[PDB]
Amino acid sequence: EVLLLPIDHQPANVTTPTLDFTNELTNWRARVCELMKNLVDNQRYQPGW
Amino acid sequence: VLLQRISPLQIDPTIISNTMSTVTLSPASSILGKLRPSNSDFS
Amino acid sequence: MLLEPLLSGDPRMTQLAIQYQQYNGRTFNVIPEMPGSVIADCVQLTAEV
Repeated sequence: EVLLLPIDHQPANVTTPTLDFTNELTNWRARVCELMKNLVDNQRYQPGW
Repeated sequence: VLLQRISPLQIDPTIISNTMSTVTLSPASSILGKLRPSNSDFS
Repeated sequence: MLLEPLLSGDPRMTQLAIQYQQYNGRTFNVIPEMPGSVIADCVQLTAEV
């Protein structure tokens, strides 16, 4: 009776906050952007700029 | 195509250009040239 | 440009503030207070009537 999904699911309501950090996709986007800020913060790893 | 013709979500790529509002190379314009928001093909 | 730079994101939970950061993590924020409004005051009064 069950259907395997690679994403966690929650009950469907409409007024979720746009900046919800409890779902794994928006949390994933936020952590990738934070790591690229850490990668670009000092100039090393990018000289010649 | 069946998942297209049902879904409430419409994929509308001008949200990226509206958040950028951009215009050597700049990193704000390089991601626009890389993502190509004029392309409407999300198969 | 009457609050056009506020509608590029979520208009529900809006807030206005600013900060800057030195090298050693030291952050200096400025959160200006929201002063009163007369248009919102009269809208709430008309809503009460």
